[PDB]
Amino acid sequence: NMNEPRLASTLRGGLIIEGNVEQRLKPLQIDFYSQMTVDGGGWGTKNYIQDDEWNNLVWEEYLKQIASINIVIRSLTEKDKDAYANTIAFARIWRVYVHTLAADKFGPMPFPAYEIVEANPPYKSLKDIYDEYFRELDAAINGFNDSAQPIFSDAGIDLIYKNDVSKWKRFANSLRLRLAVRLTEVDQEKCIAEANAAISSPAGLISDKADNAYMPPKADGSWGQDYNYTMFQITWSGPICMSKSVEKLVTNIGGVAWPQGVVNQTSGVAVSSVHPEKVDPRAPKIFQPGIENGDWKGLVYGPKAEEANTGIYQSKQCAELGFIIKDGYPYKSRPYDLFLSEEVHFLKAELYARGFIAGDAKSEYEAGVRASFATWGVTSEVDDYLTSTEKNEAGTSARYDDQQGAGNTALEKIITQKYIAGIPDLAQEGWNDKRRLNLPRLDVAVYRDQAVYNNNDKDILKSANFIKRMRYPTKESLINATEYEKGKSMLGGKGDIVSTPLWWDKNSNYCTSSK
Repeated sequence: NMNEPRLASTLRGGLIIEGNVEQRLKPLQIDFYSQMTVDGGGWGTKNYIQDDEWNNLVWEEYLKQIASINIVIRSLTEKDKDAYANTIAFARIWRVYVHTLAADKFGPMPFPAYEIVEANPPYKSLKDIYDEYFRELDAAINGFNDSAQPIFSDAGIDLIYKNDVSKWKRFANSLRLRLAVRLTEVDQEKCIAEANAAISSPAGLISDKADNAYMPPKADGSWGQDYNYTMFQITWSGPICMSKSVEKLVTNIGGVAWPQGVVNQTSGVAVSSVHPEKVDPRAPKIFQPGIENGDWKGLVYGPKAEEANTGIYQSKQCAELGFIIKDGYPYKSRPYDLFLSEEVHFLKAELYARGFIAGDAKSEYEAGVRASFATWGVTSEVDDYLTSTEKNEAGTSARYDDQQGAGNTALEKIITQKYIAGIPDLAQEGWNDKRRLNLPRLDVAVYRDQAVYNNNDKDILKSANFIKRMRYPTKESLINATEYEKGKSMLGGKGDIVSTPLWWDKNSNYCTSSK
């Protein structure tokens, strides 16, 4: 009967924004892997060394949230499937979304079914997991009915769309397009067929800022219930830095000169002479100068833990998060970005540029960049940015027609702009595209787990130099051995380690940067 309070807790719960398990999967893992942000601390995950205690908490939390959504779906379908059709349809969408965050990290894993109560849910291949995604998303879009009860009894309960069914259909369809482009390397036939179904759907996609999916934090004074980057960097005085790789991507590109009055809003220290002459207008709005000396430079990624906060690795002397400060105070109430209209444009832009589907790649590329400059309040700069031939330190320019030079291909432009538009909340999609296309260009970590990596191999064009997955919790090999070995067999290769490429990962390299 009381299924609403259970399904309402899976909204923030499934996304994991409680500042505890969140810290151990977002800033201290997938942020390091995508290099979207770099906490200055001496964490071993920066060197791709797994913390099994963290991975177990992350693994248990996602499956706990999926099981909770399954309790609501199973009880409502049995009680009244026709009357609670809009609640069941939404629950099937959120069940898909939450599981993607788990499956894109660990790979083949359990996907507990809602139809029956599984005593020990079996490990499923990423093929079966992804085939279930599209199947569930398609049925859930057709599941909604205006005659049925609203998603929740109160509109305020739905933190994302406030009971707006049409916006949930757009998000579900945008997720179908996102998971379809994930299969460009492993299965072009399914990638194109699922993307065509997503683009042709009458439900539509996230086509404008009004359709964007956000998750607002509580911001009610409760511990770890804010936009938690504010607690890690400001409250705990731990700089979360811009990476050297991102500095190379945002420098010079767009031709727009460095803006005036750039200061660290925590210490009040103005930007030093250490900053580029020209920079992407979004960069100084995402990252503020170093809290100690005002240097605006990227933190070199992945040195040995004992070298953290020493020499060039001083996080207080590198550019840190700046958008987490609003009106002179910590932006604690900032909603988490789930799916923005920018990504939908770059998803279609990639499919059109690669000749997978017929369409105007340039128009989708520019519409994506313009929506991102609107998101970061720099629309007055987007016209000069898009017409500039100035190349970043990867060799990529913003002008779509200027496809000459190393690192300046059409696909490299799309992924560079898709990556910047996703900083930092879309780190999982940043890590997904880095595994799928080896894009954008990122620096190879100074030190990586020597039991897994050859430190002499720092070729940026080798996708195997970048982490492929997070290891399973080691407790799975002890109390769930039969199913753990099945998951290990599905992974193949060297087994349950960080360097094993996932099903959709063919170690494809589309980076053409010379340096």
